[PDB]
Amino acid sequence: HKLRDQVLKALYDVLAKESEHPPQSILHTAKAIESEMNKVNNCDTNEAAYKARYRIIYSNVISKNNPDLKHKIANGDITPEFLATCDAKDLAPAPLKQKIEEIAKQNLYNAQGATIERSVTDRFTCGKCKEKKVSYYQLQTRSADEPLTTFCTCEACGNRWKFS
Amino acid sequence: VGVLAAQSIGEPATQMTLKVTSGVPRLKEILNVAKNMKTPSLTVYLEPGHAADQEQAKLIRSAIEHTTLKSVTIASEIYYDPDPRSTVIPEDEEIIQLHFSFDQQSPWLLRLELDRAAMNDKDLTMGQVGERIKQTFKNDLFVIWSEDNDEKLIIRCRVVRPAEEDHMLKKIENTMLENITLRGVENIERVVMMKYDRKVPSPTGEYVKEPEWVLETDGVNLSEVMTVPGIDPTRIYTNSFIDIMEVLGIEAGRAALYKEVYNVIASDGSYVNYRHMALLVDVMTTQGGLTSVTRHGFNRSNTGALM
Amino acid sequence: DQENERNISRLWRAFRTVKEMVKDRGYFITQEEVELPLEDFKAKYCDSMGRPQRKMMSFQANPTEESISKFPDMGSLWVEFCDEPSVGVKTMKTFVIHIQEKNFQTGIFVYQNNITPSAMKLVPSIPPATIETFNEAALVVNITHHELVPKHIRLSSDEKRELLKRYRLKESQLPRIQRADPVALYLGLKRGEVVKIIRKSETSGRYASYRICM
Amino acid sequence: RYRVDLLNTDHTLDPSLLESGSEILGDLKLQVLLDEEYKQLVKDRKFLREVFVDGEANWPLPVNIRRIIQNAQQTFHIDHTKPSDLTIKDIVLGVKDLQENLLVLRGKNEII
Amino acid sequence: TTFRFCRDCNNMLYPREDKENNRLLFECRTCSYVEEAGSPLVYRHELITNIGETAGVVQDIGSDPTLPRSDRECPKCHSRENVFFQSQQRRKDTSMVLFFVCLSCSHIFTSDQK
Amino acid sequence: DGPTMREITETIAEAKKKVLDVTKEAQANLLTAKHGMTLRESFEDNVVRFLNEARDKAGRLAEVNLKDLNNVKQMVMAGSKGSFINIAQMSACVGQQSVEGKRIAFGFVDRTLPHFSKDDYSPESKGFVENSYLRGLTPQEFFFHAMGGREGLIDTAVKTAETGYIQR
Ligand SMILES: [Mg+2]
Ligand SMILES: [Zn+2]
Ligand SMILES: [Zn+2]
Ligand SMILES: [Zn+2]
Repeated sequence: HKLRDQVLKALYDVLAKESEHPPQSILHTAKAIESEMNKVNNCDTNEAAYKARYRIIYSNVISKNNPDLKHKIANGDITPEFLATCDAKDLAPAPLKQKIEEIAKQNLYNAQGATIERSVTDRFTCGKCKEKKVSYYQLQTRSADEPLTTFCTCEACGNRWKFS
Repeated sequence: VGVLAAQSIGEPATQMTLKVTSGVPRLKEILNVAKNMKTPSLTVYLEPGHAADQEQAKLIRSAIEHTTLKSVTIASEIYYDPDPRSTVIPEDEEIIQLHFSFDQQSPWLLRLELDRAAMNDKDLTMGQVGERIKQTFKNDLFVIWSEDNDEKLIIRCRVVRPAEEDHMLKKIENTMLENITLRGVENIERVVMMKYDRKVPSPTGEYVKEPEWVLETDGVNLSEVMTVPGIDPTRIYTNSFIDIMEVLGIEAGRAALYKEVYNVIASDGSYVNYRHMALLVDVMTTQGGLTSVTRHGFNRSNTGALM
Repeated sequence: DQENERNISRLWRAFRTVKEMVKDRGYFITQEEVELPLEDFKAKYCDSMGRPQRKMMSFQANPTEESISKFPDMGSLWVEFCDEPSVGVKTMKTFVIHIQEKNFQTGIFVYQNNITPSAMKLVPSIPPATIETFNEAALVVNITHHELVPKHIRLSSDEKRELLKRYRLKESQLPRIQRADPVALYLGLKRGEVVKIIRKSETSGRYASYRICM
Repeated sequence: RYRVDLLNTDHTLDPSLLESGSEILGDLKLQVLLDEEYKQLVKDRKFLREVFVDGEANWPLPVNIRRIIQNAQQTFHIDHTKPSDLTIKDIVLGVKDLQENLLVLRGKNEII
Repeated sequence: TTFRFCRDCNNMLYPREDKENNRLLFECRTCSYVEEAGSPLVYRHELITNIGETAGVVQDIGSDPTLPRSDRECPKCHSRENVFFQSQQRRKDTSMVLFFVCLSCSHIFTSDQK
Repeated sequence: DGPTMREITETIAEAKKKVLDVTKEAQANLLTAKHGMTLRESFEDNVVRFLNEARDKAGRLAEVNLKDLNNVKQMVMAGSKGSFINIAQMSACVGQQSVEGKRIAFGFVDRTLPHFSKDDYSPESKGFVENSYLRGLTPQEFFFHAMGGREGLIDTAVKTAETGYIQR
């Protein structure tokens, strides 16, 4: 019964330490036993993942930012809900939340790569689709006896060609 | 025909250019393998059930790319903490009762701190990596770590054994920084997402340029990359044709090799008939294995002495 | 969840790939059996919550009527999945004795991880029975379903003799294929066998080709 | 483009294109021949869409068809009015005639 | 993080731990002088840095003629003369932030506004 | 035509103005820092794209102004030799000469050539070529032109021996 006494004593400590005092100490130990008996409903002290969810909820309570989690957990937000929530990112607090979504937006942008854009004109005509959406580009390859190549590519379909 | 094919493929190599290796040295490396690459790029298509899901694409890139501790390590400091069950550092004191709700250890604290952004960009929380560094030894390292939600993510570890601390702890620090894998598969590096399109048959019976999302990389492996979920195993493709040979088969190898040489010589100065290039590719592959045309490669064969 | 689920999924896909291998080698399996649902396999072959019991779902199989029509000699085949991470010499010894007692000629073995060479030395024992080993991660993906590999098909020795007397070759100038090729271990062929190969050509679409196992 | 239905309504030919085309409207045998070559063509379309995933039209190939029938037109001086003396039977047999008469490999056995 | 030296003899001090009183005592390996440590910090690797764009300033940077001149002012002395020049660090990822040094206020200031 | 010449001039001038605006935005440190590459690389990509758009817009304007009795226009749309790029190159502007994509590197300390003031990325500084052939050059543009030509000559004179070996 080591875990079912230790977590009950933990909730005794983290509910007596609140500025929200326990004169309804019987209500608060009812809340604690409800919390622990839904907490075991994932594991029943038979799975290694028991302590992880306990650490999540425990240090979310003892976080401060925020202390208002104590008030909302004593005035509502019932404990069998908060095994099945797994809302650790979602709670305590919302400024850290909006920080995380800015971080996720920044990472999703920065993981995108190179997108060289291939400026087009209507001067030539494609071979496949025969459209004047030529993604043209110009450069020199051969020896000194000639100018540039007149490289060609169509951007409407993907057709590369060359002009003589 | 082979002589005419040879002269035809030989003519446009004089009109060449010199990112990604192209031109003459790339052609020479491809034609003259050289179990060495210089460009370990491999192309990956997603599962077609995920068309344009960017969160799915970054979940996949996080699943595939290897990282280390040094990918997320910034602050790596060392401390002398005399009390084993009370911190001298005033910030880490609540984590003592977080992990405290097995004594014969040195009073020397190693301490690591990471980035929040460089932690959850790859979508890992600190609890399982503290679990990971716990389980990789479990015998010598008493390992303490915080919550995710703290302002500064911290690791507290000590050496446990029932003078001579600094250099041992420094070497163990260097070892855990240099060796411990986190997720992904090693010899694969940074990965980026292009918004490619693909000509796709229309449901009404036509063709349409439809977008899709792809994966490119700077590292090579084949034996693990089709294993991970959410991936098309079929349409994977790599420039590194020797690995395609080894994993798939020699017919797929000569197909991939012909595709690679066609891309390289069709980058400019295109084109030639397919039959010359196909003849070359298949005569270079028709011995049950790859064979570069060297002084040693094709020549050490049951071939006549005067050629 | 952690990697338990992807371990289950990898075992499911490996089971899939082995089933189509036994099918296209020419042994009578219902084609519907390979699209068995992942959750159905999970409910079918896990003990209590997350542990698959790899010793028991190993199964026997028989040649098709068309397989007997082409070739006169295939006995029944038998597959296995051990639970041991490396493979013990006594465990595989009991395996090969069971194969000999049940009178089978094709050894189909799957190892979790590496096997000692002291098991590998008595692998080519009891001829004419033949023994083969695969990795799950080597068979997580059905190699033929990759679009780059062409179709493969087996031959009779009669058809090989017909091919040689038609094209007037003698056995050696024909192009080879390595025994250690992945498609070679997929088809399980040995030396002296000829493989016809059809690939989607770009000037005639369908195109004959031939390989000899060496 | 290709659907012809000799007894149905919408894809029916105009009988001003053939003198022996008005009376054959509804014949079963000619309809069967047209339907089986139509099925041949649609299975060919499926085969080509399989063997090229993209859908490229222009391809390298032997002898041109467009210019050779163009000079056939401008040498034998076709007009714009006369229905041809052709029959559907003649066309559908002669295409298979030329089809077998293309001969690249002389030989007799099954493999050849 | 600095490397103290024994005041009796200018030699590199090493950390060594008290056996029972549990304090870091920087004892000299040359002589017998010993000193307690202010902090439990000993070693520090610092695998990531971003530093070096600024320094190398002499009191007469503007005495050299080759630096360009502009008309943005110093935001302490309001004099319109200045000397501007880019970063003194050169990595392949250093920024196009600029450094503006004046002669009147003799002060360094930048043009970033994030 | 002279009005078309001054249209070329103001087109290059507004290109320089937008380049100066982008450099000022960089120098005040607020930029996109485009995905994939580095901040400097995005800056280089921007200035290269702006100057190439300036060059070929100038060439398009010159070619569409050019007359129908122009004999070298008759030559080029007649085929054989020269091109639109040849005519534009000789008649309106050159564009920034370069070696291996990057423009002309910081050879000396802090600057390109010792003849400008320190720490500049202006189109004069790195040496985007302003003028056409016909009005002449400045010596800096002459030098950069010699740089790009010499690069072409050395790559040809090595690649001929390498391609001969691989062909044999
Ligand atoms: Mg010989
Ligand atoms: Zn096109
Ligand atoms: Zn001393
Ligand atoms: Zn001032």
